[PDB]
Amino acid sequence: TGGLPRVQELFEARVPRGKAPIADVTGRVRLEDGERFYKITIVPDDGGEEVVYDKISKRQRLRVFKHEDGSERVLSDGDHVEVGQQLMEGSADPHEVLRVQGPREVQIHLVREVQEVYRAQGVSIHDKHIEVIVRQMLRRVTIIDSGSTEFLPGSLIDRAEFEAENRRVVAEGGEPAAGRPVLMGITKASLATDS
Repeated sequence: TGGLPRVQELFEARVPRGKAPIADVTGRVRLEDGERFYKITIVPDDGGEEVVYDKISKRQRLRVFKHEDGSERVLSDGDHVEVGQQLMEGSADPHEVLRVQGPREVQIHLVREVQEVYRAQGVSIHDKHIEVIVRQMLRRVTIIDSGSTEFLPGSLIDRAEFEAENRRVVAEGGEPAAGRPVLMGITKASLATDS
């Protein structure tokens, strides 16, 4: 997509249409071409299990990336890629780059992708205006296990309250609760305020 639908799908943090898979583990790519489905097992460079993306239809071209050769290289069996790299052409999924590459790469991705749409048609907005809105999209934590912290495992709570409770409980009884960062839209974040 492009234009206003692209801006909407970027700000509401939903799964894109033309989703492009990203590399899970840094390694050596083993591109086993199929009939109508590219199959690549990307051999790990440490010894881990083969992460395989399957059922990848032939609806789009491959990714033109740059390697040690210093030239625009198409994805062929023999190349080598690092963590967090699109394999085929399209747009990646923010919820996956989040976990793969930490919280900073998500904000980089979002600001860059929002600015490309506005810069294509020649509109100048400072980056400090999109950072204010991206800052509010990453403010909550999802509990995995609560232990004895008075939390329901699976809810969405603020980072400040989460760390305050985790510091209070360990200082007296002793139990750290679990939580991983999450990304929300602008409609689910507004309906979950404290008023």
